[PDB]
Amino acid sequence: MVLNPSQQLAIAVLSLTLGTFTVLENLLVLCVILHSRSLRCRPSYHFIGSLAVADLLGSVIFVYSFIDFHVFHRKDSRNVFLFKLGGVTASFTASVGSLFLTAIDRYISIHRPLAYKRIVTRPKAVVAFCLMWTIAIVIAVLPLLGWNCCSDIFPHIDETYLMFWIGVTSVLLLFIVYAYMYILWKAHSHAVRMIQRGTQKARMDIRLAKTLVLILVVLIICWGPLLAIMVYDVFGKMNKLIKTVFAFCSMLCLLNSTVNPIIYALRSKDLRHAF
Amino acid sequence: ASIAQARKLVEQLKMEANIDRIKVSKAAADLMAYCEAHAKEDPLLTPVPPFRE
Amino acid sequence: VQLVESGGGLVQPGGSRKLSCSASGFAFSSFGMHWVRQAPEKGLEWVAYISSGSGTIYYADTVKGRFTISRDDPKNTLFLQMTSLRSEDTAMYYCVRSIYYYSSPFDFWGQGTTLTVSSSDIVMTQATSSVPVTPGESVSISCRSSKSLLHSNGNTYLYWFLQRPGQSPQLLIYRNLASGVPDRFSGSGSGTAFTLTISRLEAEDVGVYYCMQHLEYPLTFGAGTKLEL
Amino acid sequence: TLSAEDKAAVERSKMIDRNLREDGEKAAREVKLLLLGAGESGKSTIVKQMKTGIVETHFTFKDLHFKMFDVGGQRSERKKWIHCFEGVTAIIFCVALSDYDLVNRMHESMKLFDSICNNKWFTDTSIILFLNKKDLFEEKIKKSPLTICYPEYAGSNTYEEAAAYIQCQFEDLNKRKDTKEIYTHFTCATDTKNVQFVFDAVTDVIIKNNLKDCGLF
Amino acid sequence: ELDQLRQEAEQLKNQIRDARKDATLSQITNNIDPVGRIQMRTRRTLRGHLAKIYAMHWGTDSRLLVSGKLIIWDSYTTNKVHAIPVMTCAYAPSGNYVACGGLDNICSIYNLKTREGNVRVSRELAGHTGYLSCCRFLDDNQIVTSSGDTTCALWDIETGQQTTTFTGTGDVMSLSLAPDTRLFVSGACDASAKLWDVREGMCRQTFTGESDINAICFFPNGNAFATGSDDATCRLFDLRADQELMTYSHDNIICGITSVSFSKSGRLLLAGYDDFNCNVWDALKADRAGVLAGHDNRVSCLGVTDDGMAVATGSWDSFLKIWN
Ligand SMILES: O=[N+]([O-])C[C@@H](c1ccco1)c1c(-c2ccccc2)[nH]c2ccccc12
Repeated sequence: MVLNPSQQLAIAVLSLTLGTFTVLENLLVLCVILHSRSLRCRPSYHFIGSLAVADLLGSVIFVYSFIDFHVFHRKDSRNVFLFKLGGVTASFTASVGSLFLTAIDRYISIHRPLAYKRIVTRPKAVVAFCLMWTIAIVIAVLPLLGWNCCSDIFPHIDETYLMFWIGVTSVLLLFIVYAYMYILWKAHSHAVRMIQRGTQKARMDIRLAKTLVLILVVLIICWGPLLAIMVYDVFGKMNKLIKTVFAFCSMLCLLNSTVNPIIYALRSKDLRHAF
Repeated sequence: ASIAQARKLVEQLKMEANIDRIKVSKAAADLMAYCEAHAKEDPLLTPVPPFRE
Repeated sequence: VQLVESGGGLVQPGGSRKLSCSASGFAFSSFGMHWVRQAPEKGLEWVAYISSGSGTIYYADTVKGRFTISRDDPKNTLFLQMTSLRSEDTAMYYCVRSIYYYSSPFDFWGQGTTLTVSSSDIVMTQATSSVPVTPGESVSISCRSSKSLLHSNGNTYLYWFLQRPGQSPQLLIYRNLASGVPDRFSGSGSGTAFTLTISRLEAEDVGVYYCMQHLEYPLTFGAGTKLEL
Repeated sequence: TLSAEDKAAVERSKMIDRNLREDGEKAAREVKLLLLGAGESGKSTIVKQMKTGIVETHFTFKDLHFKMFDVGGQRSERKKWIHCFEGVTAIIFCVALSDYDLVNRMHESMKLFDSICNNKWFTDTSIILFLNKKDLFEEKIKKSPLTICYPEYAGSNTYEEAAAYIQCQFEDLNKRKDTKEIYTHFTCATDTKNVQFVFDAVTDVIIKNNLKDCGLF
Repeated sequence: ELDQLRQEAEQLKNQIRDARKDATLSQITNNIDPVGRIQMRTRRTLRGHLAKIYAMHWGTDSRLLVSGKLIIWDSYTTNKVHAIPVMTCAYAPSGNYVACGGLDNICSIYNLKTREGNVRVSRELAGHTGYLSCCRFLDDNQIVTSSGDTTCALWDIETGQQTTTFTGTGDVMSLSLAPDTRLFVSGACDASAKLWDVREGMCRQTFTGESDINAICFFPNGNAFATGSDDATCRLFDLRADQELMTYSHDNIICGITSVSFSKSGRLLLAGYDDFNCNVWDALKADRAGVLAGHDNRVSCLGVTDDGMAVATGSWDSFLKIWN
């Protein structure tokens, strides 16, 4: 029984408040972006919608995990627990994939500035849209169609699967940072070349740096302790301290669904002008 | 210079002053009668069942 | 404007040969191209139809899977590969062209080439066949369709190709009157009853007329008596 | 349920659609530039240096195709046909820079720049300013009455201060400092790098447009 | 000398204004049945243009349409009859020819029904110093054009030389032929409209109502017309009255009128505005009847069939919609 929040019970109310705030702000963003009048033209603005809906789904499902064991403790089948834990691994890898896709889009928008409008188009931006969701679904459901075990809250550890998932998400988490660093470098090089050539009146470089350092620090902070302790959990040894840090970092993990859509949908001036 | 241009203007207005005019009520009645006479076959006015789908 | 058909058929049984045709002064890349045959005593029946862009290669119901069509828009050349020639290939072949707007199909006909070998079909019959043309009078042709040629599009299909003693046929009604010098020709239709009418005869008005009995993919409207004699 | 004729009348429409789609993508790889300078400032003298009504000119540079539209002798109201040029990448404005001594068509050039820069259709279209005629302007510095047209100006006889003052005066007319951006080159009659400047400017504006569409700006 | 001529012209103006100054149509039309609510829905959507379309013209048989490309349509079943590689369109009454012209200051005539199954230029009429605003086929052999040279022209197709020039300030923006093809009207940017005589070559009448006029169309009767200005006002003028009947304006719209057309029997006046939608006024009444919403940009062109079976509208987005 890994359930030992005995000295820390101030989770339910804060998690509920944070989830409600996330759901309401994501719904407001969707309302101001899903008018289907003019914002549908840009592929990146429907890339953002995928992240928003993934965040809303992760917020609504993740907080539901605790109320099931209050009064009746209905048994049903282990498949229910397995299929509810699988959902948590399918509403965050989808968000990470959406972030990777939008980072690749931004990288293309400067790597080949003249051919960006032709390389990236609506028919070619929807194949990856569905492909990433399907990949997330299948990687979540794979243990159900595979073999089982080294004991999580439900007996669903599969130590090999835990290593595989961390290795799969690591490539995306590294390529996002690489793409953003390359964007910053290319923008700075273009600005310094302009300055050296001599058309006075580096605003774009400074604006891009300010926009991107915040994104990078948020990404490296909110995904740092979780992955660190999950890779520490490699010899099968754990303590009440580890359980407490997981319980307290659950909210850090969930805080992405609150802060990331704010940053992504507020830094762009088109959404603000659309209102 | 400008005298010929002023002339070329002035022959225009003198000619137009001699055209006959009738009361606007008669023209309005004629237009209303024409509009009501052809009101039997007006697909945009009276929808009655080419472009059906 | 001009269609030159080449390829003379004189082969032993069990052989194969090709029939070519070249077009001048066409937007050949945008014209559908048919192929029609006429036996010495028969009408004009399809053997193949080819659409613009090579997406429809409809063949003949009498012989299927043996003949094939090849097309060259840059070369403006349309030709036929024939396989397994039998004894009953002794006909005159023509390479008529057509185009469908939203307009007068079968407008131009080629010269045609001979073929001889050394040694769900609508059919009509009438008591009167090969009526001689009486000088100083008016001739009229009456015909009946087995089914209702009128389609829900409202465009009843009414073709009245005229073949004078000579080389190539003509078009009189493409569905009425086409872009031809004569005017006297008239065509009256009512359900399944059709009538070609001649206002007045002429020295070049004599010929053989062919009927319309086609709705579906095989346009075999060739049922018609030869009024040559 | 279609007829034999109509089934063959749909393939024609499909081929027409294919032709339009293939031809429509060859017009999206060309950059539109609009010449809108003064009539006698040297528009006819700048088209030949790079290489009835509207005249279209085609350039090639670094595997990039440029279309430049010269509305030379339209001689009509500008408010009735300026709608057609919405979406043009940039407007190349040319100024004589030696036409201040007519007393004055220099104020005419200033008024035209003010009218074009503050247009409602061109609220996001960059303007490339060419201050032309360095030869006569630099040769007349000995007895230049430049203070006549510029009562509030005091400066040295060197061309640098006067050129900077006049450039700042033209930049001062801009009211949209957030979207638009005026570029200057100080072109000469015997230059060779005129195409390089416009190429760099169009690359910069296209990169900024891509960034604005992407979401970073 | 010159002041005497100025006084002469001034007293001409005074006498004509006094002669044209009755009754009001808006008050005599009292006690009539309103149309109610008119809500025609879109029936066909036409794709293919990748641009802002600028002009169109219905066919003679009310089934064919014409819209750097010139597209022939099929309003019944959506098919592209032919595409031909501009501010004007014209479809000949016989259906043999089409016309196009724009900022190039020339108008081109294209022949449709020919041998070899191709469309080629038949005539390239030139002689204007300006931009063409409208072109209409008077006959199969005669065409009239109004441009920005403040003048109109009546041409001759067989020999490209101009037959007649009409002069008498500002750019002429619109053009409309009478049902009997014997009269002719044109509205200019000087806030004026003029009725001419094609046979004579001389102006017949002038009407002044203000801003530039960029839309005009004859009534089906042929004794009145409707104009649409840029001051968000539409007006109706009568040839036999030389006055203005009503203003088709509302306090909530401050958007100019881009195109104007009537319907058969002259009861519904359809005005394509620049406020992303068209409006359907009751030509005999001062109140709006219906709104044709569904366009995502400025509506440029508008047309109504000869039998009044469908209404085709186009806008600055490349989609041309056929409503019924
Ligand atoms: O049967 N399903 O495909 C249910 C699936 C779902 C989500 C949204 C729509 O279907 C679902 C999951 C889930 C699915 C696969 C792997 C891991 C978790 N976890 C869930 C938690 C709650 C609700 C549904 C799921």
